[PDB]
Amino acid sequence: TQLDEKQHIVINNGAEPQSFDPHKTEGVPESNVAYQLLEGLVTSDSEGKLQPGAAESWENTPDFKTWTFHLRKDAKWSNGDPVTAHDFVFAWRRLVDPATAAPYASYLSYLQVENAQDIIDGKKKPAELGVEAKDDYTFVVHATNPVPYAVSLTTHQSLLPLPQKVVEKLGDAWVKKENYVGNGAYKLANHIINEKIEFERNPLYWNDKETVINSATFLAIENPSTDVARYRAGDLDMTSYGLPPEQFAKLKKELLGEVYVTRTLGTYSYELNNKKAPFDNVNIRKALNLSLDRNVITDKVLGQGQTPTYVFTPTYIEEGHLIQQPAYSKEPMAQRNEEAIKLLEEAGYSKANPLKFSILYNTNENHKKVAIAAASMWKANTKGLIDVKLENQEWKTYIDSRRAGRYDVARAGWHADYNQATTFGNYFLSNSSNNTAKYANPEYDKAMAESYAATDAEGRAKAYAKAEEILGKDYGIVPIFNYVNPRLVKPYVKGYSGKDPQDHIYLRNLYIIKH
Repeated sequence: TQLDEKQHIVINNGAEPQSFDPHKTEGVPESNVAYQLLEGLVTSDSEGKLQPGAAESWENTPDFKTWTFHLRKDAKWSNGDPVTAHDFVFAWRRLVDPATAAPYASYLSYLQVENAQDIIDGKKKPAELGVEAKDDYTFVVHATNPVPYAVSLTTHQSLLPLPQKVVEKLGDAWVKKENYVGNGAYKLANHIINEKIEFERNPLYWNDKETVINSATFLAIENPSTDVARYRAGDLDMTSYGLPPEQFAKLKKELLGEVYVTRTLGTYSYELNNKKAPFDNVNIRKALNLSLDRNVITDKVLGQGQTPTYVFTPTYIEEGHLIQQPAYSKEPMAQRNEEAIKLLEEAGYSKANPLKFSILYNTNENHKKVAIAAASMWKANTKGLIDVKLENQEWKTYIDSRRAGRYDVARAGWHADYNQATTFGNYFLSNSSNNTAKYANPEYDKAMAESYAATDAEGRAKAYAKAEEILGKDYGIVPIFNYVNPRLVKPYVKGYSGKDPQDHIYLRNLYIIKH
């Protein structure tokens, strides 16, 4: 039973992306697009395992501080310019240049690249970053501490190279469909805002000979019910990674074989704005954590396999085993609620004068459902001391508000950028460009800093447990659950495994079968 003649595929990408410039974004819809059009030093297969990308080989010194990548001598951007180490140097410098204002600027600081933090903090020029083109096809990364998991970091959207010649000549107009040049398996055929992105084969991709899918469309359907309806109508082949909890038990039995649920390294949270009154009060942040019943959300609201959590890092992640769930999470709800009430009353709330705020979330009926549940539990568990409004915003507008800090409480999902605990731990550093909570605690920073010169797993895992303990005591955010990624995938679509813990979809890993 063979390959189809056609090889077209339609996939829900869930929202209109903020941008196709991998230095201007931090979201999953954006990265999904970037990963089709560009390819970093290394990439991954259907199960998250690492394989050669722009680098055909690489090595490290025994101290894990020097990483040397050998680029393909004949590889070309999609316009035919050579892909060189200079492109990687150019791009990684741009990531950290403060003038670029990248949300992921801090990513190279996570990798411990020499001078990355100082460049971000404005103390050194971008050109002083500890990466170099030793020649045109040798890119070398120099780190100040050992980073044995460094190769796996290089897969991230923020470390994608850019076509220097083009970006320098065209400025940020480079991102327009008419000018976009890239080195991934696909190239932009069309972009209609709030409707579709169309991809076509990049025949100058080094590995075009292995790409099967010829064209693809990304839809931007925000609501999972609409997603499922289109799928059933046969107008899309894979949903995005949310499904209606109402239809879910049915879909599983009726579309047996088509329902995938990947266990992913992700945490769903309500992020509290730690520098806006009244969430700058730890007592109030503690009350909210105490009075929210996680099992209500994972069991009655969703019921898809999501598991309740009271910490940020998924504990099943590599080197997360020592992370402990906090003690309040084991007390009866009635005792937790009594304590919450006490705290809110001590802070001057009553039924007549309750704690009023809004939950900001991106338009999406599953998030709305969780927001209603949370608002509901918060009013009732505190006997009227909390009163929550809901503020849905479009994806781009929601991302913009979180980043500008124009919010009280915001829905937040963090998905691992690499399968090692620090991809979470690093989020909450005072100076992390990713930290839209504005959580800042010198002792957290110190705990994470001292993980970075531990020379075995155990030592690192202890630091992460301490960091997670400090963030927990500060009640910096409201963690809720660890993700499963429920998706519907047509039976004629192959190459999607359901075993990738970052649940990436690379069009080059798929193919359509006949019969």
